Amino acid sequence: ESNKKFLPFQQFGRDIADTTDAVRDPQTLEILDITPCSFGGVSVITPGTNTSNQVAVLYQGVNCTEVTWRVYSTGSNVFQTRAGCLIG
Amino acid sequence: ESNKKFLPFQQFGRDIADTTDAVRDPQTLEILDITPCSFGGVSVITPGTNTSNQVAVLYQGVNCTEVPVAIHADQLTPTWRVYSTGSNVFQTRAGCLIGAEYVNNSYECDIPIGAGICASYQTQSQSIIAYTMSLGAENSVAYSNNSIAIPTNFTISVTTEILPVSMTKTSVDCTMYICGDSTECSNLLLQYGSFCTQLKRALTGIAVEQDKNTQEVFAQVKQIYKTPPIKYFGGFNFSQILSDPSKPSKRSPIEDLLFNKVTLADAGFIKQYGDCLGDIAARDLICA
Amino acid sequence: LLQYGSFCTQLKRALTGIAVEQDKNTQEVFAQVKQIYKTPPIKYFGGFNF
Amino acid sequence: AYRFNGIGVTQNVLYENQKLIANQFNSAIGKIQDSLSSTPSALGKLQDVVNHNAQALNTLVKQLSSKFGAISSVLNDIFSRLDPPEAEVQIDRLITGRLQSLQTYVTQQLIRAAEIRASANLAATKMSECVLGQSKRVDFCGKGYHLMSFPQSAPHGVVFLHVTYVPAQEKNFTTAPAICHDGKAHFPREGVFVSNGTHWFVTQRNFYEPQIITTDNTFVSGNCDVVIGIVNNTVYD
Amino acid sequence: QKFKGLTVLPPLLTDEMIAQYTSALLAGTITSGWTFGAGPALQIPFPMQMAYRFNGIGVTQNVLYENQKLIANQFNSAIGKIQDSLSSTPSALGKLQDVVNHNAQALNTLVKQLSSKFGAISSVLNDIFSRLDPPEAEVQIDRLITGRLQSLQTYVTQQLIRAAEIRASANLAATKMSECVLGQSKRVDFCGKGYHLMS
Ligand SMILES: *[C@@H]1O[C@H](CO)[C@@H](O[C@@H]2O[C@H](CO)[C@@H](O)[C@H](O)[C@H]2NC(C)=O)[C@H](O)[C@H]1NC(C)=O
Ligand SMILES: *[C@@H]1O[C@H](CO)[C@@H](O[C@@H]2O[C@H](CO)[C@@H](O)[C@H](O)[C@H]2NC(C)=O)[C@H](O)[C@H]1NC(C)=O
Ligand SMILES: *[C@@H]1O[C@H](CO)[C@@H](O)[C@H](O)[C@H]1NC(C)=O
Ligand SMILES: *[C@@H]1O[C@H](CO)[C@@H](O)[C@H](O)[C@H]1NC(C)=O
Ligand SMILES: *[C@@H]1O[C@H](CO)[C@@H](O)[C@H](O)[C@H]1NC(C)=O
Ligand SMILES: *[C@@H]1O[C@H](CO)[C@@H](O)[C@H](O)[C@H]1NC(C)=O
Ligand SMILES: *[C@@H]1O[C@H](CO)[C@@H](O)[C@H](O)[C@H]1NC(C)=O
Ligand SMILES: *[C@@H]1O[C@H](CO)[C@@H](O)[C@H](O)[C@H]1NC(C)=O
Ligand SMILES: *[C@@H]1O[C@H](CO)[C@@H](O)[C@H](O)[C@H]1NC(C)=O
Ligand SMILES: *[C@@H]1O[C@H](CO)[C@@H](O)[C@H](O)[C@H]1NC(C)=O
Ligand SMILES: *[C@@H]1O[C@H](CO)[C@@H](O)[C@H](O)[C@H]1NC(C)=O
Repeated sequence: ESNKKFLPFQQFGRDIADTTDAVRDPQTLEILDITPCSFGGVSVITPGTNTSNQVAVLYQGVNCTEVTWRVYSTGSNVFQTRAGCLIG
Repeated sequence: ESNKKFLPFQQFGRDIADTTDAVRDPQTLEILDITPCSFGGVSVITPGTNTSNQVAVLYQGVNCTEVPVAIHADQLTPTWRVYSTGSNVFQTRAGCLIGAEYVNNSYECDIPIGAGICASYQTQSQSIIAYTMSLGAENSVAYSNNSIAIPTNFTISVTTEILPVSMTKTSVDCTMYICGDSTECSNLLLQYGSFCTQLKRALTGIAVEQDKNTQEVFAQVKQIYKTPPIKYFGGFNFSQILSDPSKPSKRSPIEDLLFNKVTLADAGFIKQYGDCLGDIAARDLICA
Repeated sequence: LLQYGSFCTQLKRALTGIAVEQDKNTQEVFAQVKQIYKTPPIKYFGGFNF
Repeated sequence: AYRFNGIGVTQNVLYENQKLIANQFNSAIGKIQDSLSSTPSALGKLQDVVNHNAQALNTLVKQLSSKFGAISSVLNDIFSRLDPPEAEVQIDRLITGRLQSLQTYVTQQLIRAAEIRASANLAATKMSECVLGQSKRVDFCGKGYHLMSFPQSAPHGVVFLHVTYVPAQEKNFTTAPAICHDGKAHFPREGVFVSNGTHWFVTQRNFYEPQIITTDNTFVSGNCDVVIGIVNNTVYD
Repeated sequence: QKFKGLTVLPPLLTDEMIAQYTSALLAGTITSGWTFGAGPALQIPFPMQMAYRFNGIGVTQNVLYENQKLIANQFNSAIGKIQDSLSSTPSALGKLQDVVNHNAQALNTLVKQLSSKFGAISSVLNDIFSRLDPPEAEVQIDRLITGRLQSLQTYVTQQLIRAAEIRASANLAATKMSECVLGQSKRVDFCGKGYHLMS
């Protein structure tokens, strides 16, 4: 849902990079917003393979209350940092 | 008209950059020149718009009597034609300066202009004055072969020095920056080599180097000494530099003053995505 | 050329930065003191020849 | 007292002017604290450090709206309106332009990082010599004869509070390079022979303190007929 | 060069002003020793200042006070021979000559690069527009524009690197001005080869 005040002759919105931000539904003339769904970096923390094979995963800049391998689930080993959320 | 003598039936003439410079007319066998029409840089000298709206114009490498034919006058707007010859014209080695009045005095340099010439905004009726910068106050100590000078009193002074240490650590994602949501673009980009690996390595090196710089500057000692409970040092107090428990982060008052003075425009580090999407009307640069 | 953006202005900004830096270098090297002393009119210094 | 002994001033000067020195130091500290607030453009270095990154990121974001010679700056429109044979020809231009923009950003960042590293090395050297000891280099660790320094943390940098010693209130005297006594020249161990117009005294270098001439503070080393400008007077025992 | 959009700007400080700065530094040194760099300038005779400097290097005052004439003659001979050596050897100002030559050759290369084709059919935009129509004229125009932009970028990058090097050299020169001229240094081989006296 959007609250932008489109004038009657306008039907599109633009950002600094000239990418579409808001849009108006052709059938029901309401205003909507467009935002990409979430993404972020992933880092792996490990000792040398000469020592062990256990690793930890850090999700950078992600609050892990809403966090192809899904093997590293919670496991009661979820900790919150300022740089992300550590798991493992 | 061209005075370059030419071997006969020889038409063209080139320059250093290998471009046409002299031409021969086909009807009348006369040699001409194709020197470009007059041009040059334009610089605007202004104080802040918070103060006034008066400006001065500098014409680089142009003698002051050739400006009207150089800027193609008598066709521009009358506002632009005012900054033509008009009045109050001074000539420097850098070029012609129009709009400022030369002054025989000498002060410190405020706005550099050219070779020894500066400008400022003076009260004289506020106006713009151009002068010659002053090297400093004239002095002359008296030398003698049987005389010496010896001080009888001292002074304790405290100065300030500021030095940068580190910068901001950033990271970039090629696919998101270049292709965005498309996947065919990513498939095409998979054929351009290891540019992304190179950029990632460079940025990672810079990011590690910043932390190395901070450690080198601050982690000199390794024992955390504690301040004595009572503060008496023979009459000196250091309360302005020691920690204040009430103030945030156990910082000193001077440190708090510095941190309030520097406007850190990047709050960041708040793992903001839910609030990033929620408040669209903010148009936050960090979210963008 | 109008369809290329600030790629034609970044160069101007960098060149201006270098130009200002040159004057900063000269000022730091030579403007150590701001008092213009004058040499004595008589030039006898213990037999030294300046 | 050790630090005054470092720059060539005897301990008695501080041991007799302790209260004055303490008051002067306190006043200077208060004055600089007020001056930092008063002056608006003091921390231009750190402010520029912040502004450079802000401007670079803004320029990189703004560059995404260029066409680089194609028909549009949106990939989806090209994909929807053109067949692959021309879509590739239009798209390679955008890809190349964005790659060029990223390369320029990375190179500029590398150069700025080198500059910042040089500044950080200088700051580390100043922390080592100014704070952990007393420096003898001229104009290093402040303007004047160095006494000490203190570090303070700042955003993206550090601030140093140099404490120096400055002479004042000079006075003219008459000097001579040696003193003849019983046909023997006399040079001062540490000091300079000065006269007040009648009586000759030996005083220290950077603080007027007249002392009587005695064998303790002079050594003979030769004869009076060689030195130029020598003056004959009597030395006590 | 100016016909192609490249200009040279004059420096802010002129040669007369730089000479005035140098003369002020020399006069302050001669008439006051190092006192003018730490506070108000205090007068002192030159033989006494030289005695101060022998005391600094670790030689008693009597040595100068008894070999004044010989030391003065030696200094005069050395300062006289410096000019003859500089005039004779025509390779002394190599660093400054290279500083001039680098800029000259960089500008010459940038100017000469304007005659390249970059794979197009010609290096003349007017000829390209006069002989072709837009649909494939734009290809050649884009080729030429990209090549020239690449040339400008290379020039600017090299200029940035050289500016960094020059800044490092200027910082070293400022340090030498502060320590060798306004005082007497104790570092080895910093001021000169041996026990430093003046500069
Ligand atoms: C050396 O300078 C200090 C600082 O000015 C002098 O101390 C001041 O003396 C005047 C005159 O007696 C007083 O009014 C001030 O209160 C003193 N303190 C300050 C901070 O100004 C001191 O007298 C000077 N010494 C000599 C020998 O003149
Ligand atoms: C340390 O010196 C400073 C210099 O004035 C003192 O700071 C203030 O002193 C006034 C004088 O009474 C007090 O009213 C203030 O409360 C002090 N603090 C501030 C933030 O203004 C300080 O009192 C001195 N310390 C001691 C122990 O005397
Ligand atoms: C569009 O058509 C649908 C049915 O096809 C109808 O339910 C809807 O009300 C129509 N909207 C408008 C604006 O005519
Ligand atoms: C993470 O999300 C939870 C629930 O939305 C919230 O309570 C918590 O404050 C968040 N953590 C942050 C913002 O650091
Ligand atoms: C060119 O032709 C015209 C005829 O239109 C003639 O008048 C003129 O003299 C000719 N110029 C020459 C031959 O140089
Ligand atoms: C006046 O302008 C002419 C035009 O080229 C120039 O040649 C001349 O040197 C200028 N005069 C002065 C004094 O600069
Ligand atoms: C000292 O200075 C005076 C005045 O400048 C000069 O006449 C005299 O020759 C100098 N030397 C001596 C030894 O007096
Ligand atoms: C040294 O000073 C004298 C003045 O007595 C002058 O004649 C002479 O030329 C100077 N030395 C040199 C090498 O010029
Ligand atoms: C020393 O004597 C000179 C003589 O001209 C005088 O100008 C100078 O100020 C005197 N120094 C003083 C009074 O401290
Ligand atoms: C110089 O000092 C002597 C000490 O022997 C004293 O008798 C005389 O009054 C002093 N003169 C002046 C002008 O201070
Ligand atoms: C020093 O003593 C000698 C003889 O011992 C005398 O000739 C000379 O005049 C004395 N010095 C002065 C300045 O009078």
